[PDB]
Amino acid sequence: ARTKQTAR
Amino acid sequence: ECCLICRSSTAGDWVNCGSCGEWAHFGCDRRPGLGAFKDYAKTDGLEYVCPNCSV
Ligand SMILES: [Zn+2]
Ligand SMILES: [Zn+2]
Repeated sequence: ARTKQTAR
Repeated sequence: ECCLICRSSTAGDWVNCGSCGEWAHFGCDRRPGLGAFKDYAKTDGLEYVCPNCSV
């Protein structure tokens, strides 16, 4: 899948 | 913008639904059998389909 990991 | 399940945009592991194109924290989807974010994040990883789009 299209994914992302965020931290803001 | 935000998680289709919890409606926040807090930090974490995110998957995009391949049906509706909305985003969700992978951790907010508690359906049995989903496995781990890893199996989605890699190339040719599984497709994520959110709870509403699934059936
Ligand atoms: Zn969420
Ligand atoms: Zn969906």
